[PDB]
Amino acid sequence: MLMPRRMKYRKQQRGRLKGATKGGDYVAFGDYGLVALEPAWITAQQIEAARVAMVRHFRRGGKIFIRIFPDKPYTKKPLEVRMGKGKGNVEGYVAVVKPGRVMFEVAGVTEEQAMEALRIAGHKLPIKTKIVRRDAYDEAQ
Amino acid sequence: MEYRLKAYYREGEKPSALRRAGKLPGVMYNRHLNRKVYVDLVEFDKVFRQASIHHVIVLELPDGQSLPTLVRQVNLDKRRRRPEHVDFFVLSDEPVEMYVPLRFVEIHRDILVKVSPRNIPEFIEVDVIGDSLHASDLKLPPGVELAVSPEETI
Amino acid sequence: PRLKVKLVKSPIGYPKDQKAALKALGLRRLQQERVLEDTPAIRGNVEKVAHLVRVEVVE
Amino acid sequence: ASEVRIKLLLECTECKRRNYATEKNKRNTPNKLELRKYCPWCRKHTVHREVKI
Amino acid sequence: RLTAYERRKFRVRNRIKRTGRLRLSVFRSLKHIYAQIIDDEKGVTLVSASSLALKLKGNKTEVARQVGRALAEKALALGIKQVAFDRGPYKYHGRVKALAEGAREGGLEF
Amino acid sequence: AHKKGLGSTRNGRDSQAKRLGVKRYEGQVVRAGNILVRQRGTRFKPGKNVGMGRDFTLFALVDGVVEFQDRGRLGRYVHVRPL
RNA sequence: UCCCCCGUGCCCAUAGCGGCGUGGAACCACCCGUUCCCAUUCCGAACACGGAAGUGAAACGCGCCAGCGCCGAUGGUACUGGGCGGGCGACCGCCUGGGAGAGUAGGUCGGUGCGGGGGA
RNA sequence: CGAUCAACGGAUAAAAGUUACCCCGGGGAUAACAGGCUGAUCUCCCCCGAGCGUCCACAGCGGCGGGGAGGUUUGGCACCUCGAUGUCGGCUCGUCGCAUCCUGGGGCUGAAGAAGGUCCCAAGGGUUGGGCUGUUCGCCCAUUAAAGCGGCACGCGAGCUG
RNA sequence: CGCCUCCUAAAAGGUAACGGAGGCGCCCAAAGGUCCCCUCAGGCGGGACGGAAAUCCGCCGGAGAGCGCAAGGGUAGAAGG
RNA sequence: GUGGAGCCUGGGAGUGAGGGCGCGAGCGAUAACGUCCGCGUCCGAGCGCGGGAACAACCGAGACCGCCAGCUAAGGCCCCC
Ligand SMILES: [Mg+2]
Ligand SMILES: [Mg+2]
Ligand SMILES: [Mg+2]
Ligand SMILES: [Mg+2]
Ligand SMILES: [Mg+2]
Ligand SMILES: [Mg+2]
Ligand SMILES: [Mg+2]
Ligand SMILES: [Mg+2]
Ligand SMILES: [Mg+2]
Ligand SMILES: [Mg+2]
Ligand SMILES: [Mg+2]
Ligand SMILES: [Mg+2]
Ligand SMILES: [Mg+2]
Ligand SMILES: [Mg+2]
Ligand SMILES: [Mg+2]
Ligand SMILES: [Mg+2]
Ligand SMILES: [Mg+2]
Ligand SMILES: [Mg+2]
Ligand SMILES: [Mg+2]
Ligand SMILES: [Mg+2]
Ligand SMILES: [Mg+2]
Ligand SMILES: [Mg+2]
Ligand SMILES: [Mg+2]
Ligand SMILES: [Mg+2]
Ligand SMILES: [Mg+2]
Ligand SMILES: [Mg+2]
Ligand SMILES: [Mg+2]
Ligand SMILES: [Mg+2]
Ligand SMILES: [Mg+2]
Ligand SMILES: [Mg+2]
Ligand SMILES: [Mg+2]
Ligand SMILES: [Mg+2]
Ligand SMILES: [Mg+2]
Ligand SMILES: [Mg+2]
Ligand SMILES: [Mg+2]
Ligand SMILES: [Mg+2]
Ligand SMILES: [Mg+2]
Ligand SMILES: [Mg+2]
Ligand SMILES: [Mg+2]
Ligand SMILES: [Mg+2]
Ligand SMILES: [Mg+2]
Ligand SMILES: [Mg+2]
Ligand SMILES: [Mg+2]
Ligand SMILES: [Mg+2]
Ligand SMILES: [Mg+2]
Ligand SMILES: [Mg+2]
Ligand SMILES: [Mg+2]
Ligand SMILES: [Mg+2]
Ligand SMILES: [Mg+2]
Ligand SMILES: [Mg+2]
Ligand SMILES: [Mg+2]
Ligand SMILES: [Mg+2]
Ligand SMILES: [Mg+2]
Ligand SMILES: [Mg+2]
Ligand SMILES: [Mg+2]
Ligand SMILES: [Mg+2]
Ligand SMILES: [Mg+2]
Ligand SMILES: [Mg+2]
Ligand SMILES: [Mg+2]
Ligand SMILES: [Mg+2]
Ligand SMILES: [Mg+2]
Ligand SMILES: [Mg+2]
Ligand SMILES: [Mg+2]
Ligand SMILES: [Mg+2]
Ligand SMILES: [Mg+2]
Ligand SMILES: [Mg+2]
Ligand SMILES: [Mg+2]
Ligand SMILES: [Mg+2]
Ligand SMILES: [Mg+2]
Ligand SMILES: [Mg+2]
Ligand SMILES: [Mg+2]
Ligand SMILES: [Mg+2]
Ligand SMILES: [Mg+2]
Ligand SMILES: [Mg+2]
Ligand SMILES: [Mg+2]
Ligand SMILES: [Mg+2]
Ligand SMILES: [Mg+2]
Ligand SMILES: [Mg+2]
Ligand SMILES: [Mg+2]
Ligand SMILES: [Mg+2]
Ligand SMILES: [Mg+2]
Ligand SMILES: [Mg+2]
Ligand SMILES: [Mg+2]
Ligand SMILES: [Mg+2]
Ligand SMILES: [Mg+2]
Ligand SMILES: [Mg+2]
Ligand SMILES: [Mg+2]
Ligand SMILES: [Mg+2]
Ligand SMILES: [Mg+2]
Ligand SMILES: [Mg+2]
Ligand SMILES: [Mg+2]
Ligand SMILES: [Mg+2]
Ligand SMILES: [Mg+2]
Ligand SMILES: [Mg+2]
Ligand SMILES: [Mg+2]
Ligand SMILES: [Mg+2]
Ligand SMILES: [Mg+2]
Ligand SMILES: [Mg+2]
Ligand SMILES: [Mg+2]
Ligand SMILES: [Mg+2]
Ligand SMILES: [Mg+2]
Ligand SMILES: [Mg+2]
Ligand SMILES: [Mg+2]
Ligand SMILES: [Mg+2]
Ligand SMILES: [Mg+2]
Ligand SMILES: [Mg+2]
Ligand SMILES: [Mg+2]
Ligand SMILES: [Mg+2]
Ligand SMILES: [Mg+2]
Ligand SMILES: [Mg+2]
Ligand SMILES: [Mg+2]
Ligand SMILES: [Mg+2]
Ligand SMILES: [Mg+2]
Ligand SMILES: [Mg+2]
Ligand SMILES: [Mg+2]
Ligand SMILES: [Mg+2]
Ligand SMILES: [Mg+2]
Ligand SMILES: [Mg+2]
Ligand SMILES: [Mg+2]
Ligand SMILES: [Mg+2]
Ligand SMILES: [Mg+2]
Ligand SMILES: [Mg+2]
Ligand SMILES: [Mg+2]
Ligand SMILES: [Mg+2]
Ligand SMILES: [Mg+2]
Ligand SMILES: [Mg+2]
Ligand SMILES: [Mg+2]
Ligand SMILES: [Mg+2]
Ligand SMILES: [Mg+2]
Ligand SMILES: [Mg+2]
Ligand SMILES: [Mg+2]
Ligand SMILES: [Mg+2]
Ligand SMILES: [Mg+2]
Ligand SMILES: [Mg+2]
Ligand SMILES: [Mg+2]
Ligand SMILES: [Mg+2]
Ligand SMILES: [Mg+2]
Ligand SMILES: [Mg+2]
Ligand SMILES: [Mg+2]
Ligand SMILES: [Mg+2]
Ligand SMILES: [Mg+2]
Ligand SMILES: [Mg+2]
Ligand SMILES: [Mg+2]
Ligand SMILES: [Mg+2]
Ligand SMILES: [Mg+2]
Ligand SMILES: [Mg+2]
Ligand SMILES: [Mg+2]
Ligand SMILES: [Mg+2]
Ligand SMILES: [Mg+2]
Ligand SMILES: [Mg+2]
Ligand SMILES: [Mg+2]
Ligand SMILES: [Mg+2]
Ligand SMILES: [Mg+2]
Ligand SMILES: [Mg+2]
Ligand SMILES: [Mg+2]
Ligand SMILES: [Mg+2]
Ligand SMILES: [Mg+2]
Ligand SMILES: [Mg+2]
Ligand SMILES: [Mg+2]
Ligand SMILES: [Mg+2]
Ligand SMILES: [Mg+2]
Ligand SMILES: [Mg+2]
Ligand SMILES: [Mg+2]
Ligand SMILES: [Mg+2]
Ligand SMILES: [Mg+2]
Ligand SMILES: [Mg+2]
Ligand SMILES: [Mg+2]
Ligand SMILES: [Mg+2]
Ligand SMILES: [Mg+2]
Ligand SMILES: [Mg+2]
Ligand SMILES: [Mg+2]
Ligand SMILES: [Mg+2]
Ligand SMILES: [Mg+2]
Ligand SMILES: [Mg+2]
Ligand SMILES: [Mg+2]
Ligand SMILES: [Mg+2]
Ligand SMILES: [Mg+2]
Ligand SMILES: [Mg+2]
Ligand SMILES: [Mg+2]
Ligand SMILES: [Mg+2]
Ligand SMILES: [Mg+2]
Ligand SMILES: [Mg+2]
Ligand SMILES: [Mg+2]
Ligand SMILES: [Mg+2]
Ligand SMILES: [Mg+2]
Ligand SMILES: [Mg+2]
Ligand SMILES: [Mg+2]
Ligand SMILES: [Mg+2]
Ligand SMILES: [Mg+2]
Ligand SMILES: [Mg+2]
Ligand SMILES: [Mg+2]
Ligand SMILES: [Mg+2]
Ligand SMILES: [Mg+2]
Ligand SMILES: [Mg+2]
Ligand SMILES: [Mg+2]
Ligand SMILES: [Mg+2]
Ligand SMILES: [Mg+2]
Ligand SMILES: [Mg+2]
Ligand SMILES: [Mg+2]
Ligand SMILES: [Mg+2]
Ligand SMILES: [Mg+2]
Ligand SMILES: [Mg+2]
Ligand SMILES: [Mg+2]
Ligand SMILES: [Mg+2]
Ligand SMILES: [Mg+2]
Ligand SMILES: [Mg+2]
Ligand SMILES: [Mg+2]
Ligand SMILES: [Mg+2]
Ligand SMILES: [Mg+2]
Ligand SMILES: [Mg+2]
Ligand SMILES: [Mg+2]
Ligand SMILES: [Mg+2]
Ligand SMILES: [Mg+2]
Ligand SMILES: [Mg+2]
Ligand SMILES: [Mg+2]
Ligand SMILES: [Mg+2]
Ligand SMILES: [Mg+2]
Ligand SMILES: [Mg+2]
Ligand SMILES: [Mg+2]
Ligand SMILES: [Mg+2]
Ligand SMILES: [Zn+2]
Repeated sequence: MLMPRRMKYRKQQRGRLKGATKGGDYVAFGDYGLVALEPAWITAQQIEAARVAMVRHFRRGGKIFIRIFPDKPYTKKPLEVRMGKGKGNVEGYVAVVKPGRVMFEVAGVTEEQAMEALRIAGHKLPIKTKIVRRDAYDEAQ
Repeated sequence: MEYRLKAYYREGEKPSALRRAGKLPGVMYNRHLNRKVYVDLVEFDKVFRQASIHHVIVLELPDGQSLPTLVRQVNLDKRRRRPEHVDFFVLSDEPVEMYVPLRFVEIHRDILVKVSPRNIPEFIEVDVIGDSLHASDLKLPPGVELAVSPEETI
Repeated sequence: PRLKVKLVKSPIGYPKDQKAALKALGLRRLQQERVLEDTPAIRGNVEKVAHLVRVEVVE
Repeated sequence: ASEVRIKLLLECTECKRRNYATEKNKRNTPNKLELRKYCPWCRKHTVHREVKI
Repeated sequence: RLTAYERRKFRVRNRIKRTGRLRLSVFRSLKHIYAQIIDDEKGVTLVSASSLALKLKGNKTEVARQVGRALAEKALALGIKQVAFDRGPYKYHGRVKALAEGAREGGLEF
Repeated sequence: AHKKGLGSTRNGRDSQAKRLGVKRYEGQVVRAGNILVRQRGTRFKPGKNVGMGRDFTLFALVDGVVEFQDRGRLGRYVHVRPL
């Protein structure tokens, strides 16, 4: 599963989640993409689940681009503890994801293969999504 | 190549009022002019999807001028995935840099070219996974110069 | 010219700098009208509480 | 200060009065310190010698 | 990229200009030696001298002392007495020293 | 009522705030000795009629008016202009 | 007053890197020497002194070039002081004032003060 | 000059434990019961359709992930109550919810019949006697149409038990 | 449990939690004063033993080295040698 | 800018359990009528008044007394009203 190999600091303060995505809003590599409509902390498990779903639909074929990376350490205290006594341990990693971000792209595949694969992937995601196709607006960026 | 697009001058209309009015705020510039313009949004959409920064669009400003432009920038509203501003580069004889498509006989869909507006080609043809060549070995029709370092993989 | 200023909305619940602005202008009670000079420094306090107040240009 | 870095007084060698307080590392600097310093009593500069504090 | 020459010249000039005095700046070529007393607050040279202007020749050192007296002579005329010596990139020695000794001999205060 | 044992944090220390920064701004009247800038290193440099103490503190040498000057690659200086 | 050079400032790369061209009468440099002053953790390389046969090769000065560097609009956007709404929220929207960063067009192979030598 | 007066503005020069034999002054400023808020955990219900099911994604299943509901678990928080809101279980007496254990009505079935599986509707009524343990629960015995799950201050000690 | 550095800290200062990370309880007789001089790391090419790295030479290199020890600030027009 | 403004000297205090809400963060689980700070507000002390079915802190608004007079604010105008 994805996660940083090394890190300066083990624990980050919690995000804010305002504003449209900072970058990565245009299709950059493949033909079709999957776009976030709402903000969220997308976990590494969600990503890995959306990715495998698109592989088993492409039956090992095509290309898959994952343009979000879970770099934000996610912390949780052990069950039933009281508050305080310092920050909980790192239990996972999320990628901050805001409306307009292209999270995944595909190519090497028919339009029907890609639209379905991207549809299945969005069901693995804790947010609403939208499938896009590489336009000239994309190539002008 | 090539296309035509009605374009009207603006001065103090709010871009929000124009956008709400189904139009696209824009600007027109070169070494000699700078004008605030607006195109009708739906009209621009059907031209740019075909013309797409590679091909010439002639703007028909109401004052009779037909200025030949290349789209040089399109800022999008990242939430809605809708264009919200256009930079029309008024073409005149001086040599410009632009992106020319590549059609093969596949990394780069196009390539950056230094050319005179007269010599603006439609194609740059290529040849015959996993193998690849570089822009060094490339066609270069009359008037066009590889506007990168040939270290680029294609 | 001068500015006739009517306080038509209560400062209660608004920040203290806005309450102080009303005091600089001498507006103490609701519906109170005051005609002050149209100077830039009086105008700055009128604009500060413009959501509380109704302004008219006079003479 | 420490066991090897000891405090010490500087005694005017001409009127015997201790005039300054300082330190040294007695391992790095075993010899007694000798430094010219102004003596307020002799109202003049004079050789000063380390003594035990 | 600075050379040791430029680093030296900045190093001594920075220290002089902190004191606020008029700067007796000395430049020494392989043939000639030049002096000009400088106001760094106004950016104006107040008085100058040189073997090239005085058309002197002979022993470079003996000539260096001469421009020193010549620079002093004209300096006292305009009221300038106190001054700070600027050896720039030069060691305080020989030709520069002789010009320095000359200026004092003529009455400049440094 | 079960109460789960808790560990502890190895952190929780911070040092006193040092109140650093500029103490007299451009155009203010100051007296010789007035502190002008508290700083670590030479974030600002002593200009005309300004001294610098062992902890880089900038202070006025004459009565007068503070002036700032941004000399680019030469650095930011604080001056005191005589009255 | 104008051109060249020398010295010294100021703006702090629109002033830099690189490529090229150019200058020795004067000025500057290299250079000729190492007796003398002075000098090398060794070295006359440096620092220094005494010189004037040579060369602008190096350095420096002046030009031309936009490859790199550096500067950089306009327009649009983000954000936001103040004023208002919306959503269970995560968060979003309006009015008014302010308004980036990136990027596009484009610009740049410096500009200027004071003194000195020379020239017309 | 003599301070790990380091509990570092440093009570004495000089100091540890225990109390279920305990006492008083106070606190719901603060824990344990119950409630409340929350819902991580808990119980239940959905979305996706990778696979299983000889064949066949969906009879019966549902990888990896996603969305909720409920408020019976453990808790989190500490808001009424410490000038007292008695605290487990049982017995007695009910009453309610339905996410239904049985009985009634259905659809689908990998439904021949009989018997089952799964889901839908349905809370009218019913939902046994014992062995063990304080037990709740659970396991066991013998039956049964069935031997349901939860709420009512873990319903009910000015009703009993202890 | 006192002290230092960074963040949290909302572009003056200050700002909390059993919030996120480190350090101090020394040291130096020069590692102090002043004067004079010098300029790093690293990259590449060259050189017996000699290596990734000893010392030597050339070129490039504005500071990414160094400044006793944490961190931050500062700094070669020196605070570094 | 003449205000229950400000500055100086002195007498008398009380307070050193806050709370809700908006915004900004940390802790928590992008939980809590949760906790901890920052800016602001209100309740506290305005449990006086109107609106919000009822309701400290949401909206409206700062109650000196009297009137069987008029205008408005939020919010309302089918009946309870
Ligand atoms: Mg947080
Ligand atoms: Mg961020
Ligand atoms: Mg999560
Ligand atoms: Mg977390
Ligand atoms: Mg945690
Ligand atoms: Mg904690
Ligand atoms: Mg994003
Ligand atoms: Mg989804
Ligand atoms: Mg489509
Ligand atoms: Mg599109
Ligand atoms: Mg971009
Ligand atoms: Mg037409
Ligand atoms: Mg469109
Ligand atoms: Mg381009
Ligand atoms: Mg109001
Ligand atoms: Mg209000
Ligand atoms: Mg209001
Ligand atoms: Mg308000
Ligand atoms: Mg307001
Ligand atoms: Mg204010
Ligand atoms: Mg009133
Ligand atoms: Mg009134
Ligand atoms: Mg204001
Ligand atoms: Mg010592
Ligand atoms: Mg005495
Ligand atoms: Mg001793
Ligand atoms: Mg002579
Ligand atoms: Mg001479
Ligand atoms: Mg000099
Ligand atoms: Mg409990
Ligand atoms: Mg508990
Ligand atoms: Mg319990
Ligand atoms: Mg610890
Ligand atoms: Mg703290
Ligand atoms: Mg502090
Ligand atoms: Mg603090
Ligand atoms: Mg701090
Ligand atoms: Mg400051
Ligand atoms: Mg000092
Ligand atoms: Mg100024
Ligand atoms: Mg000045
Ligand atoms: Mg003249
Ligand atoms: Mg020059
Ligand atoms: Mg000049
Ligand atoms: Mg070149
Ligand atoms: Mg030549
Ligand atoms: Mg040249
Ligand atoms: Mg010559
Ligand atoms: Mg010649
Ligand atoms: Mg000799
Ligand atoms: Mg040359
Ligand atoms: Mg360029
Ligand atoms: Mg800039
Ligand atoms: Mg820019
Ligand atoms: Mg702008
Ligand atoms: Mg926006
Ligand atoms: Mg705004
Ligand atoms: Mg703000
Ligand atoms: Mg403000
Ligand atoms: Mg706002
Ligand atoms: Mg709301
Ligand atoms: Mg939610
Ligand atoms: Mg907004
Ligand atoms: Mg917005
Ligand atoms: Mg705005
Ligand atoms: Mg605006
Ligand atoms: Mg900009
Ligand atoms: Mg533009
Ligand atoms: Mg360009
Ligand atoms: Mg350009
Ligand atoms: Mg040019
Ligand atoms: Mg240039
Ligand atoms: Mg020029
Ligand atoms: Mg110049
Ligand atoms: Mg000047
Ligand atoms: Mg001149
Ligand atoms: Mg002349
Ligand atoms: Mg001249
Ligand atoms: Mg102790
Ligand atoms: Mg003690
Ligand atoms: Mg203590
Ligand atoms: Mg203290
Ligand atoms: Mg004691
Ligand atoms: Mg004792
Ligand atoms: Mg004790
Ligand atoms: Mg014991
Ligand atoms: Mg006892
Ligand atoms: Mg006992
Ligand atoms: Mg007891
Ligand atoms: Mg006993
Ligand atoms: Mg007894
Ligand atoms: Mg007894
Ligand atoms: Mg007793
Ligand atoms: Mg007793
Ligand atoms: Mg008792
Ligand atoms: Mg008793
Ligand atoms: Mg008692
Ligand atoms: Mg009592
Ligand atoms: Mg009490
Ligand atoms: Mg309580
Ligand atoms: Mg307490
Ligand atoms: Mg209480
Ligand atoms: Mg309790
Ligand atoms: Mg309890
Ligand atoms: Mg309790
Ligand atoms: Mg109870
Ligand atoms: Mg409880
Ligand atoms: Mg209760
Ligand atoms: Mg809930
Ligand atoms: Mg729930
Ligand atoms: Mg849950
Ligand atoms: Mg459901
Ligand atoms: Mg199969
Ligand atoms: Mg089947
Ligand atoms: Mg599952
Ligand atoms: Mg969920
Ligand atoms: Mg839920
Ligand atoms: Mg769930
Ligand atoms: Mg409950
Ligand atoms: Mg409960
Ligand atoms: Mg509920
Ligand atoms: Mg338990
Ligand atoms: Mg509970
Ligand atoms: Mg509390
Ligand atoms: Mg109690
Ligand atoms: Mg009682
Ligand atoms: Mg009672
Ligand atoms: Mg009682
Ligand atoms: Mg009672
Ligand atoms: Mg019985
Ligand atoms: Mg029951
Ligand atoms: Mg049912
Ligand atoms: Mg049945
Ligand atoms: Mg049936
Ligand atoms: Mg059935
Ligand atoms: Mg059968
Ligand atoms: Mg049957
Ligand atoms: Mg069914
Ligand atoms: Mg029933
Ligand atoms: Mg029943
Ligand atoms: Mg028996
Ligand atoms: Mg029994
Ligand atoms: Mg039992
Ligand atoms: Mg049991
Ligand atoms: Mg049975
Ligand atoms: Mg049966
Ligand atoms: Mg039984
Ligand atoms: Mg029950
Ligand atoms: Mg029951
Ligand atoms: Mg209950
Ligand atoms: Mg319970
Ligand atoms: Mg129980
Ligand atoms: Mg219990
Ligand atoms: Mg009970
Ligand atoms: Mg009971
Ligand atoms: Mg009883
Ligand atoms: Mg009982
Ligand atoms: Mg009872
Ligand atoms: Mg009772
Ligand atoms: Mg009772
Ligand atoms: Mg008993
Ligand atoms: Mg303390
Ligand atoms: Mg301490
Ligand atoms: Mg601050
Ligand atoms: Mg800070
Ligand atoms: Mg202060
Ligand atoms: Mg506090
Ligand atoms: Mg730590
Ligand atoms: Mg420690
Ligand atoms: Mg010594
Ligand atoms: Mg040191
Ligand atoms: Mg020394
Ligand atoms: Mg080698
Ligand atoms: Mg070697
Ligand atoms: Mg080191
Ligand atoms: Mg260390
Ligand atoms: Mg450094
Ligand atoms: Mg008052
Ligand atoms: Mg008062
Ligand atoms: Mg007062
Ligand atoms: Mg006061
Ligand atoms: Mg007073
Ligand atoms: Mg007083
Ligand atoms: Mg009294
Ligand atoms: Mg008190
Ligand atoms: Mg207290
Ligand atoms: Mg308060
Ligand atoms: Mg508080
Ligand atoms: Mg508190
Ligand atoms: Mg609160
Ligand atoms: Mg309340
Ligand atoms: Mg709140
Ligand atoms: Mg709000
Ligand atoms: Mg924070
Ligand atoms: Mg949750
Ligand atoms: Mg609270
Ligand atoms: Mg809250
Ligand atoms: Mg909170
Ligand atoms: Mg508050
Ligand atoms: Mg109120
Ligand atoms: Mg009330
Ligand atoms: Mg009440
Ligand atoms: Mg009250
Ligand atoms: Mg009310
Ligand atoms: Mg009401
Ligand atoms: Mg209500
Ligand atoms: Mg209420
Ligand atoms: Mg009230
Ligand atoms: Mg309110
Ligand atoms: Mg309102
Ligand atoms: Mg009021
Ligand atoms: Mg009143
Ligand atoms: Mg009232
Ligand atoms: Mg009144
Ligand atoms: Mg009316
Ligand atoms: Mg109304
Ligand atoms: Mg009605
Ligand atoms: Mg009624
Ligand atoms: Mg009614
Ligand atoms: Mg009516
Ligand atoms: Zn003595």
